[PDB]
Amino acid sequence: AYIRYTPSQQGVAFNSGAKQRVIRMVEMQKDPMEPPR
Amino acid sequence: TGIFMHGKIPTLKISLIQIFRAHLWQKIHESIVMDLCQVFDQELDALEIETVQKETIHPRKSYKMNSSCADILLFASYKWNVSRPSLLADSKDVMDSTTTQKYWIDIQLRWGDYDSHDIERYARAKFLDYTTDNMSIYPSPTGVLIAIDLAYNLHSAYGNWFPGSKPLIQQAMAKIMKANPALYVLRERIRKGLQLYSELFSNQIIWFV
Amino acid sequence: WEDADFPILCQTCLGENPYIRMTKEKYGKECKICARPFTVFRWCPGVRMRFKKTEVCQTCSKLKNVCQTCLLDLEYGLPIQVRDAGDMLLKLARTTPYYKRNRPHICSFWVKGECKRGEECPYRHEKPTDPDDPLADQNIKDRYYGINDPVADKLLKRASTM
Amino acid sequence: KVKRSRKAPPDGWELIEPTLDELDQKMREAETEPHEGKRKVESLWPIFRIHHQKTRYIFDLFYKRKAISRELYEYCIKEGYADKNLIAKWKKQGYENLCCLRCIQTRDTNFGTNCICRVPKSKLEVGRIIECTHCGCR
Amino acid sequence: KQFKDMLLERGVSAFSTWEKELHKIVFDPRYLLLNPKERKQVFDQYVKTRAEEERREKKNKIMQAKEDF
Amino acid sequence: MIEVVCNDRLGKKVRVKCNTDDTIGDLKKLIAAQTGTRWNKIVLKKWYTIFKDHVSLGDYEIHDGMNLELYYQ
Amino acid sequence: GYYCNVCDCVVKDSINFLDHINGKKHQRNLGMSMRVERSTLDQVKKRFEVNKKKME
Amino acid sequence: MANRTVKDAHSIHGTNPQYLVEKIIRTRIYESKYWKEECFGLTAELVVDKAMELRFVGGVYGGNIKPTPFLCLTLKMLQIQPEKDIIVEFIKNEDFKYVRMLGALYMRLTGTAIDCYKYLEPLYNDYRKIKSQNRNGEFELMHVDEFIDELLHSERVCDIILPRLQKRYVLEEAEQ
Amino acid sequence: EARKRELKKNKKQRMMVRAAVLKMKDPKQIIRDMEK
Amino acid sequence: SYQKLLKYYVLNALKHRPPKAQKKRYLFRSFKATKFFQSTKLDWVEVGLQVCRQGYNMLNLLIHRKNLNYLHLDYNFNLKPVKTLTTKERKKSRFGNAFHLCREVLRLTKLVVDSHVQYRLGNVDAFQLADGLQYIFAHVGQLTGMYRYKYKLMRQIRMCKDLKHLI
Amino acid sequence: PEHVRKIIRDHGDMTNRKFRHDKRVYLGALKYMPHAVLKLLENMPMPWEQIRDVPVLYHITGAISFVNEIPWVIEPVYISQWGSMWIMMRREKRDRRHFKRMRFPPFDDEEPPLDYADNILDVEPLEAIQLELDPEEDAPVLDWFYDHQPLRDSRKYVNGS
Amino acid sequence: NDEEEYEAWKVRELKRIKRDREDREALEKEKAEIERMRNLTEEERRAELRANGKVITNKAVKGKYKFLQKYYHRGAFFMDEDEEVYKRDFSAPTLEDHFNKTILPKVMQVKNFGRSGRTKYTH
RNA sequence: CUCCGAACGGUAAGAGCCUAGCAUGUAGA
Repeated sequence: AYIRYTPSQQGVAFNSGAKQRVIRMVEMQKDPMEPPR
Repeated sequence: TGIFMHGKIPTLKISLIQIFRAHLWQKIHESIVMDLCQVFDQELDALEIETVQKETIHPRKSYKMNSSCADILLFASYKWNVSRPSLLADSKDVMDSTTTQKYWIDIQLRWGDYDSHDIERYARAKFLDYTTDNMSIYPSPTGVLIAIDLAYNLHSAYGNWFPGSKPLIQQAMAKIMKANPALYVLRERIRKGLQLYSELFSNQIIWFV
Repeated sequence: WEDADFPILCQTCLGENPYIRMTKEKYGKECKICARPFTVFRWCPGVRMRFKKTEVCQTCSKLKNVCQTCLLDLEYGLPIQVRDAGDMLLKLARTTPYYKRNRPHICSFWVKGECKRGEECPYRHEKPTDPDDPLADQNIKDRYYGINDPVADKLLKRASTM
Repeated sequence: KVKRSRKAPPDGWELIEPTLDELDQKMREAETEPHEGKRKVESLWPIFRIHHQKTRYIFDLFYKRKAISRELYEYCIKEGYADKNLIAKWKKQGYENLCCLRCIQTRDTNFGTNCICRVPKSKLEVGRIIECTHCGCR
Repeated sequence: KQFKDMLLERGVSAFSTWEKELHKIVFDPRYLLLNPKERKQVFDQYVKTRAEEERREKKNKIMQAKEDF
Repeated sequence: MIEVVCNDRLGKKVRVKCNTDDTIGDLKKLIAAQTGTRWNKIVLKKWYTIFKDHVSLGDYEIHDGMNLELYYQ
Repeated sequence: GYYCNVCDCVVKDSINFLDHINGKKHQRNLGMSMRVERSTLDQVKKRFEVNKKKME
Repeated sequence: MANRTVKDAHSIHGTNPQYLVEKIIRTRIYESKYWKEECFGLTAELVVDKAMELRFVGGVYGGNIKPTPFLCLTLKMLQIQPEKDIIVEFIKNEDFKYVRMLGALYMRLTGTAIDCYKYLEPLYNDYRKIKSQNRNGEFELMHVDEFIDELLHSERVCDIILPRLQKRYVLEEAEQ
Repeated sequence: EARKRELKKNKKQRMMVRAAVLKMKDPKQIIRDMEK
Repeated sequence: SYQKLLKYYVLNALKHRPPKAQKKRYLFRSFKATKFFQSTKLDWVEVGLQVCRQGYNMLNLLIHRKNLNYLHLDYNFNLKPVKTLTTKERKKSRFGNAFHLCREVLRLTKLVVDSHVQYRLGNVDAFQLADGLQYIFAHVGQLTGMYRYKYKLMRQIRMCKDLKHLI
Repeated sequence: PEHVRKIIRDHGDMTNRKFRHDKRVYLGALKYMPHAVLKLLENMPMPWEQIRDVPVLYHITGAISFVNEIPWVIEPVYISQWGSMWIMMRREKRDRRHFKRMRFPPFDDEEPPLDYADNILDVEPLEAIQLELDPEEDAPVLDWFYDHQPLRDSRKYVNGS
Repeated sequence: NDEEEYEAWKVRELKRIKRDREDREALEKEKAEIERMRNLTEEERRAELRANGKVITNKAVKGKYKFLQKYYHRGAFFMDEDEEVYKRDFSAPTLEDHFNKTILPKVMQVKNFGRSGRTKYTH
């Protein structure tokens, strides 16, 4: 006014060794010159 | 026709649009143009005239006030000596000017106010403006900007004068501001809205079928 | 109006790399098919991939059983039209999902003729596939709904020829 | 880029005068160049390069070649000819030669604040393709 | 040389224009001895030279009379 | 001596004190000297009634308080 | 007043009609006339030929 | 359509490709009689034909801002954005006068100050007459020197505002 | 004071009624159908 | 004038309570920490012309987005019309609230910057420069269009009037 | 250093030079936090030392160049400077008869004043109103009286940078 | 009249060439005039020499506002031109200052329902 | 005896014809 996620969907041979697929999650910088989009 | 005003003033706005029911200033422009045409057709050869050449003006040429077209285009006879641009009330006219062969007349109506009494001033102003204005259809350089103030019943004119017509146009405007039909209709509509109740001629051998 | 924690993603949309790097953005980009603010996060599916993002929002995709950025499926891998009209899907699907989706689309400067970036084009230097087949012409909203797919009829007639 | 310093130049400025003005002419030419052809930021690639070479000269005169005096290794930085923080970044043993920020990891700046040639030459330019977004230094 | 000579014999002015002096020379046989490009070159050289010798001959007369005095 | 109001609905409401028998050229000169502008760009209208720079002021029948729509050329 | 047979429309003011055929989407549909600048030699032929036609 | 030049134009650094003239004056240039004709397209060649047939050199005339065909043609060539070679060809033409006048005016509006002196300086020798339209409509015959002098030294020699050329002393001290 | 607002509302209602009357019997609605 | 100055001084003397609060809130210090800000060293006249051009381009793009092709800001921050539109356009240009005041402020700023640009570009360059700044603050009293958006400005302009006769 | 001069080379275009993608923040954050008219209204270049430097923080898309530099003039030196200036101004007003300082509105309708003066700037008359002090009584304030920051490289009289 | 055109082409070339050199030396002449005024201010005469005119572009020949005639501001935008339209002595009643504003009962500043201000310079 | 103000309360509504500066950058085969 990191994350570890087991892909329980498809893991057989996608991504050879589709073991648990860890990732990195950052946030993107918001410039303070942008009106309401 | 109720050309303009200042402020909103809805009451006077309805009063003025009621005072002009139909296309009334178009009617007045037509009536006065034909009056001038008849005054010219009375004494045509006496003024070295060629023919009444009332030019096709726009249908709203009387309501538009930005431009100024020629109401009538008098063709003079030959080598017609024009006088200097002056007023209608002045008698000391200067006949030392050019000699044109076309002579334009443009009748203008000015619904004046208290700060617009002087029709001679507005007349000469519009004359000089239309003359210097390089934007208007304007055949002849010498002519007259005879103006009429319908809000005070005034008449004026300022322009290049004919030799031996200044009193002619004077008498014609005196006889047109009085006893004019559309002018009488204006006066009657105004008396009615204001609530202050106080071919005919032959000599032409004409027929109708 | 719609925040979350982790995206409901595919297995091919994530990429052929066990460790990728996401970038959450609280309230970005306005969901494609319902017009609602949601949480856009992109990543790189692999080396020389397309830097894939997130289109279709959490409730948009969760309700209709579909992934947040390709609108195919989390369970099978078929479109949302074949998996509705049509079981047959299990022999129709595929394992080892081709990474021909995660690749850069065609450099238009090359199609015109002067791709100035040379060998350094981060886009892709192939010939623009001819326009004529309706697999040049699908969109998002007609895809996401069952109505009018260019793909789903062409794969649904693969289901009765042979 | 010399305008004034309200004093005479130091003792041996006459020797650095032509070489400095050559780079200054290059800078003035690249600063008034057309945008046509620069894709999004290509117009900003060579300017940093012009900022590189300039310092790469004066530093060699500063205390590498030991040819500039004590004045002509601080006065040039006091006025606008080089970059003090940039040279101090070159003083370290890790960052020998690299542009400002085009390839480095997440620094104080969310995009990068460390370097542009900071890609590791073992696996830099992943696979074969080398490029940078600020300086374009492979 | 003949064209240069006719320019003088026909009294072509060094303080006027080609188009404006042409009526002086066109009837003259020597006019036929050059093409347009050659006519322009000889003319331009005659004008430049006659104007320069005239201005210089006047500036000299005054300077010589001053110096003698 | 007359007080005229060169006005507009765009944050330009100027009041120029000009002579009685003066022209419109000097009036434009005053209006340009006062607000922000040069002399040859100003245009004083009143509902498409363009005032020209050769007729006089009292001849067009302007008086104390008359407001005129300013427009730049 | 003015009449456009391509669009079969009646153009009133002379200026209103002047601003149709120059910009008409239907008339533009009869061919894209985006004028590209000719070569530097092309602008020389028009200057030369007119010097020999108008004057000469 | 009078928005873009053709499809892409090297934007003059001053204001914009088409906006080197004031917004009011260009907006007036569009709606005009002379614009209604010849707006169908004029890329490189017909411009020469339209230029040699207009023996006026002026800007605005009349109370209502009326652009001369000189001014409207300057704007038309400005929208066309010809290459520098064509402009040097117009600047080198001595037979047709007002064509050279337009070439000089355009090279002044769009061009480098170094190039301005390099191409406009040798136009400071012609002692011939040139007709121009005053603001009141009345014409006047002046000298070409007056034009190029007001163009190179004075500001707004016509209705257009000039893009602030340096004083010549700075360039004489720094360059040729 | 409020009489001006009342008269303005009455005039707006009358203008809306006149517009609806001219549109219901419009040349593009009535006379266009009369010619069909 | 002296009476008005003493009045402002005393009325400031009363409304002087010890300020101690806000926990040291700072601006343009976190902006430099993000990737949406970069520090450099550029001459003051350059920064002034840069700010003036930036403000003009910001207002011009506001007017562009707002679908008003019949208005022009004129580069002296004086909003000028084009064709005298009066059908429904004049009702779509009655800003009067903030556009007016931002226009006045940027006009004052660009005017000071132009007065200083003429110096470096060959103005009088003598005490004339300070005389220019003096009469510029005088005109900000009168010539600027500050009065409309806020009338309390006249108070300080009265100070700027009274302060004049102090010097 | 010169990143700003090239970042200004796009004042508005048709998606040609950072027009569309950088449009909204070149408008939004531009209008939201103007805040630089204040800084320019707080960083006068001090005509007695008119060589002002003004370090500036700018937006990468070229929205605004904010001047983070706050001025820190020294009180008695400040007052003595403006007093010597007062004397010089009285002198120039008393000596000069004809006074050309009516230089009002510059540019006038769409001459952007930025052309080869926010640049290399071959002209630099930084000798405006500097009083010629005799080194017989103004000796100790002879070299640090017309430098805009007469403390920087002192380390004895200036507390710090 | 080609002989006359080339004669005037030098008449204009001489003036235009004279303006260039006259502009260069003016910077030294202005500095030299300050140097001449410097020695003139130094040891010319102690209140015994002016050599001046006190020249001003536009002389504001003011008068005396009657009782509450408005403070008319001429507008300081164009004064270097020295146009004669400015020299008119703006000390006249514009619209309502024609009255005496003393026979009135107590006072009348503005009867427009907006009298925010309160001042007359009595103190 | 020099203190000088701006916006709204304002421009009837209308059917036939016509012209245009601006905006997306993607999913997928």
